[PDB]
Amino acid sequence: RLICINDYEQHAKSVLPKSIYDYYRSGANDEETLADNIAAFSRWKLYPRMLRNVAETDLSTSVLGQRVSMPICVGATAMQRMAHVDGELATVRACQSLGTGMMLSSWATSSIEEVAEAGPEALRWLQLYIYKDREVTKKLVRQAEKMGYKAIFVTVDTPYLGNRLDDVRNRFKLPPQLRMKNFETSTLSFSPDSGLAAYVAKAIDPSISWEDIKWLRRLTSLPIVAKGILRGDDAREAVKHGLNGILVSNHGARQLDGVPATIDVLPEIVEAVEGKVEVFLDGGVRKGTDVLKALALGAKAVFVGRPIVWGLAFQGEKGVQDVLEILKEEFRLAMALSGCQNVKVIDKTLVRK
Ligand SMILES: Cc1cc2nc3c(=O)[nH]c(=O)nc-3n(C[C@H](O)[C@H](O)[C@H](O)COP(=O)(O)O)c2cc1C
Ligand SMILES: CC(C)NCc1ccc(N(C)C)cc1
Repeated sequence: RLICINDYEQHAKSVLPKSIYDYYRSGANDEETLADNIAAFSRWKLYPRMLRNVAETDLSTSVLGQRVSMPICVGATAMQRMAHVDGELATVRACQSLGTGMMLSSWATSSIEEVAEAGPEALRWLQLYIYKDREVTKKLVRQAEKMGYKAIFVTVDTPYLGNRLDDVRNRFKLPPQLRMKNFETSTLSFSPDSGLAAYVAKAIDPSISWEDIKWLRRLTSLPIVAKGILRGDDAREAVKHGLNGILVSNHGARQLDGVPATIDVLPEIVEAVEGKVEVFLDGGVRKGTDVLKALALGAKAVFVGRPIVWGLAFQGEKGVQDVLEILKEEFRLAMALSGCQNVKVIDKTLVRK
């Protein structure tokens, strides 16, 4: 049956209710950047070296000082219990099995504590939204620290929600038995136009600024990664504020439509930070060769969003494990066929635009 990431999406479309599949699939507006996140990878061509001895390929690397089995990590995707009853618990168990890390959404259908209990040995990070209520925001950070999470990925591209047309058409909301489990009140738990757009407008602070990054940097000694940066000047500002990484992201093409593909902006950002912090990528990673191209252009690791959700939709924990194993094996093969024994030898001469 399912032997590549595209097969998992096709299966997910066949089993999920329309409103759920559309929520997960959609980009903003006419979905120009959604298509380009994928198309852009195809424009970057590979220039493989032959005869390098690839009998012993080592995929391991490190993200913010923590070892991982491969440069392929799970990105934050909200509300995973819509895809499968075990949701984020399934995801974290699969990450533990694989030896990779999970970035947990602030809008998860499982709590910070529940996910740490299901994956005590898993490498786990918190994706943070800055809520108008700074006490809510502080509580999330404190829980993450108490529960053994190793970094904060602060989302900086979402002062408001992007306009995802199908969610407005479907009047997207959570199924009746589910909530955003990090919150106590009806409104902040998203108790069931787009419901989610209205939730953001009520809960999330559109005023946030670099001053808020200064606040967050004072709040926690955890490593902090700015997630959603697309400009070199903003990446330099993040470094100036004492942040510890940049996740080059257009939010899965769900925020501002018509921004570049992340693989296309990656080189400018890598150049801008001058080696001072790790740079990561997400957006459009579906194949081992996508991972290889991102590393050749300077990314330390990539994050996957939608493929994880499609794994859940097929078979819960087993489906997420399968998706991650597919990506791992495609990446090993790509490294081998390119002449790369390890991630340290994946260099810029492997790619040209
Ligand atoms: C269904 C879905 C839900 C998402 N939820 C969140 C979220 O809660 N927090 C966040 O910072 N980003 C969120 N994102 C953005 C993802 O972290 C990531 O940037 C994106 O999924 C990467 O692109 P990909 O799906 O092509 O792999 C979401 C993306 C999707 C598709
Ligand atoms: C690997 C596991 C997820 N089983 C499904 C499966 C996935 C990929 C492949 N290969 C040979 C391309 C074979 C089988």
